[PDB]
Amino acid sequence: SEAQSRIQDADYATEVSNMSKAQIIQQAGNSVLAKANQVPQQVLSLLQG
Amino acid sequence: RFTSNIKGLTQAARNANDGISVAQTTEGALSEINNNLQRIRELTVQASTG
Repeated sequence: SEAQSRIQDADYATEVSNMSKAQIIQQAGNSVLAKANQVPQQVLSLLQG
Repeated sequence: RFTSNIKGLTQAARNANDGISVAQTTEGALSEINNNLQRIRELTVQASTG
């Protein structure tokens, strides 16, 4: 049982860190995606109409 | 190169843990065999009296 547990039973300490990293990447990616989508209308600003 | 290295060391650590587990199983088996042999020696010491 000890031996099998050493293969299964994911280490939660690393799992929580990976989960927090994934959440941070998701939030940053969404924010930068919105900011990138806020770029194009400079062409409308150029066109002055 | 660093990614390859870190992955290799992680897999090596898991392999070492597996080896520790197999050694533990063997040690338990040998320990109880030792208990049986000690009991046999007990019996032998008992049986020497005339």
